[PDB]
Amino acid sequence: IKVGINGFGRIGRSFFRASWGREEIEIVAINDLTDAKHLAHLLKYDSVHGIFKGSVEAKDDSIVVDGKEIKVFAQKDPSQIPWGDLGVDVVIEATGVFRDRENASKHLQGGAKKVIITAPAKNPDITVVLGVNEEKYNPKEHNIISNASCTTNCLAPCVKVLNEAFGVEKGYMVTVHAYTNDQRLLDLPHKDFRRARAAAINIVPTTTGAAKAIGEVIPELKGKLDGTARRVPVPDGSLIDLTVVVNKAPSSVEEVNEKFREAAQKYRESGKVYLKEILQYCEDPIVSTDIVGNPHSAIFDAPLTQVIDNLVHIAAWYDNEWGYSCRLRDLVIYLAER
Amino acid sequence: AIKVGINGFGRIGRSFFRASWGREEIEIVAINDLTDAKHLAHLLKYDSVHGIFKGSVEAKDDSIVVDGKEIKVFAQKDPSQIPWGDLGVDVVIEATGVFRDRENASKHLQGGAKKVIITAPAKNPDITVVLGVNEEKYNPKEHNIISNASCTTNCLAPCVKVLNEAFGVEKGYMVTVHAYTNDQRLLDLPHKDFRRARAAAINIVPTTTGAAKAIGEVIPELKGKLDGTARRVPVPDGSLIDLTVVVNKAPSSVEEVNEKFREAAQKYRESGKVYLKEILQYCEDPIVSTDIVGNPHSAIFDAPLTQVIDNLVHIAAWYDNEWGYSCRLRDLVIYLAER
Ligand SMILES: NC(=O)c1ccc[n+]([C@@H]2O[C@H](COP(=O)([O-])OP(=O)(O)OC[C@H]3O[C@@H](n4cnc5c(N)ncnc54)[C@H](O)[C@@H]3O)[C@@H](O)[C@H]2O)c1
Ligand SMILES: NC(=O)c1ccc[n+]([C@@H]2O[C@H](COP(=O)([O-])OP(=O)(O)OC[C@H]3O[C@@H](n4cnc5c(N)ncnc54)[C@H](O)[C@@H]3O)[C@@H](O)[C@H]2O)c1
Repeated sequence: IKVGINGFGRIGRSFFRASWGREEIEIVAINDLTDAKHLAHLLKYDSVHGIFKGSVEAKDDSIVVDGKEIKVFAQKDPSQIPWGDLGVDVVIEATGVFRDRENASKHLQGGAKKVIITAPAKNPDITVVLGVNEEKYNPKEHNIISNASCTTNCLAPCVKVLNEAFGVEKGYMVTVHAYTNDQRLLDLPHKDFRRARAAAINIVPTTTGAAKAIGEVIPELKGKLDGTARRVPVPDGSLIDLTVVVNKAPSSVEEVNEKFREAAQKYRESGKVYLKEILQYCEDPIVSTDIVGNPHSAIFDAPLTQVIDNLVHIAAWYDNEWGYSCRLRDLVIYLAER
Repeated sequence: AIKVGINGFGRIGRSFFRASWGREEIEIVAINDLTDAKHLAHLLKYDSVHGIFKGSVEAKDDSIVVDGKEIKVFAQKDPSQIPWGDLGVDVVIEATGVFRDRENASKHLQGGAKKVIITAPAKNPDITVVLGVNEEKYNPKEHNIISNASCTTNCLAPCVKVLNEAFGVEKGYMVTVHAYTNDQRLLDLPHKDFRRARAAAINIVPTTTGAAKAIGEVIPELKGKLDGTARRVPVPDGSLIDLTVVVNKAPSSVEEVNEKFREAAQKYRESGKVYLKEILQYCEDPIVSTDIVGNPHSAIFDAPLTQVIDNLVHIAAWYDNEWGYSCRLRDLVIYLAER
C-alpha cells in the first residue's frame, strides 16, 4: 500500500521508522513545513531513538532512503498536496492541527483513499484501537479513521481485560506522561495555562480524553471512566495508573495478573500480525527508559497490581511515540487486508 | 524558646533550619553530620532549590555562626557520641534517614535530649503525628520519640480527613507523582530497591510508599481502606498526590467537593493555632510543580483537578516535599513547646 505522511514530526518520523523495511508498506510522499535537507537530517538523527540505520540522501524536492525516492512537499495547506498523482492510498495525518473532519477530509479531495488521524478526533468515521474494536471497521463506510491517542491504546486494552474478567462499574486513570511538543520549552503563551509552562522542569497537570472518550472503542464503558494526565520531565515513555471498582471482586492480586498473562497469550495466538504487539505481560522491575523502543500498546507491570476487595489498581507502560507509531504501521497493514 | 539539635544536616535538616530561622519560639544550638563546619555552612548558604540563605553564614573549626549566633557542629556517625545534654538541647531532629528504628533514635535521649522527632515514618515510635489530623493525641508525659510521618502522609492525611468527614471513605487508592530524593541514584547503581537503583533524573521510577497503607496510625478508622504507590519523576523538589476514593454519601457535584476543602482550609486558619495556619491551602489557579516550591503548606488543594463519578471522588493536592514537611517540623517543635 502507498502511504503519504503529512507532518513528519515525532509521530510521523517514528511511523516512518516503524514501517520501514516492511514489504506491506510503501511510503512515497512526505509533507511538512521545511525543505528536504532538514527532514532528511531529522530522520537520520533522533535524540530519543538513535541513528537511522538506513542510508539517507537529500535532494532538492525529495529524499532517497535506501535507494527509494520519496517526494517531499512543504504545503501548509493540505488541499495543495497531490496525493492523487502520487498514487497514495492512505495518508497519515500527523501535523496535529487537522484533527477536525473538514480539514482531514482535504486529503481525500486530493486523491487519498483513506486518512488516518494520529490522534483523537471530532467526527471521524470511526475511532479504532487495534486489539479492541478494529473489527468494527468497514472499508466502504470509513475513510477518515482516528487511531485515538497513545494513552487510549494503552488504556483500552487493559480496561478490556479487567472488564471481561470482573466487570468494570467505574474507574479513574492517571497517566504519568512524557512531555511532548504540544508543551513549551520555557513558559510561553499556549491555550492551556499549564501546557504553557516549562516542560522539562515541571510536573504538569493536563487533561486527556482517553478515559472520558473510552466509549468510542468500548461502548459499554461510556460515562464510566474519568482520567487525567501528569506530564513529567522525560523525553519519551509513559505509564498509566488505572483504578477501577469491579462487580466481581478478584480473589487476589495474582488472579488479576493471570488474566493479563492470558490476554497477552491470546493476542499472540490469534494469528493476526496486527495483534502481536498489543499487550506485553512483564514481571521485571523496570523504569521508563527500559520501555523506550518497546512496540507494545501496553506493557503490563504485574508487580504494581493492588487489590482491596472490589477496588482494583493496575499500571501499564507505553512508549508514547514508538508503540503508537507501530500501531499506525499495523493499522495501515490491517487496512490492506480490509 | 526550646533548644533544638539537628542530626543529619541534609535536605530536610537544612530546610528545617531555614524554616525555623528567625522564629523566636525556636533556638537551634547544635548540628551533627559527617563533614566539617565549612562544608555544612556552604551547603546551608547555597541551595540548588531554595536559593541563597538570607542570614550571614560564617564557618569556624567546631561551629558555624549564623547572624552572629554560634552553633556547635559535630561529625559523629554514632549518635551516642553527641553531647546534647551539655548543649542543653530539648528536642533533637533525627533526619539522617538511618536512625528510624526505636533503639537508635532513643540514643539521642540517652545523650541528654528530652525528645526526638524522626523525620520519617518509623516502627514502634511512641507516636506518629500529622499536624491538623491527630496532634491532640500527643501526650507530653508518655511520648518522647515522635514520628512526623512522611511528606506524602502530611499531604494525604489532611485531604482524606476532609473527604471522610464529609462523605465517608469506604476505600481508595493514591498515586503520588513525587520529585526524586537522595534515596535514589544519579546513574544506575546498586540499591536494595531494583527501581530506585536507576538514574533518577531521566526515569519515571515506580516505588512503594507506606503513606496510604499506614494511614491508620494517624486516622485509625481508615486502616486497611487505602492503598497507594509512588512515581518518582525528574523534578528536584515538588510533588503531587492524586487520590481516588469511593464514598458512602455521593456528592451532588464537584463544587460540593471543592467547597468542603475551601471550608476545611478556613477552619484551620480561624482556629487560632499557629501550628495549624499552613496545613491546607485552597487553590484555584492552574499551577505546576515549580509554583509550589517554597510553599509551606502540607497540602495545596488543586480545585480544578477535582472530578466525580457517582460515588467515586478524585482530588489532587500539591506539596513541596522538602519545604512543607520542614515547616511542619518547625510547627511540631513549637507545638511540643506549647505542652
Ligand atoms: N508525541 C506523542 O507521543 C504522540 C502520541 C500519540 C498521538 N500524537 C499526536 O500526533 C500529532 C503530531 O504529534 P507530534 O508529537 O509528532 O508533534 P510535532 O510537533 O512533532 O508535529 C509533527 C509535524 O507536523 C508538522 N506540521 C505542522 N503544521 C503543518 C502543516 N500545516 N502542514 C504540514 N506539516 C505541518 C510540524 O512541522 C512537525 O514536523 C498530534 O495530534 C499529537 O497529539 C502524539
Ligand atoms: N527529601 C524529602 O522530601 C523528605 C521528606 C520527608 C521526610 N524525609 C526523610 O528525612 C530523612 C532525611 O532526608 P533527606 O532527603 O534530607 O536526605 P539526605 O541524604 O539529603 O540527608 C541525610 C543527611 O544525613 C547525614 N548523615 C547520614 N548518616 C549520618 C550519621 N550516621 N550521622 C550523622 N549524619 C548522618 C548525611 O551527611 C546527610 O547530609 C529521611 O529518612 C527521609 O526519608 C525526606
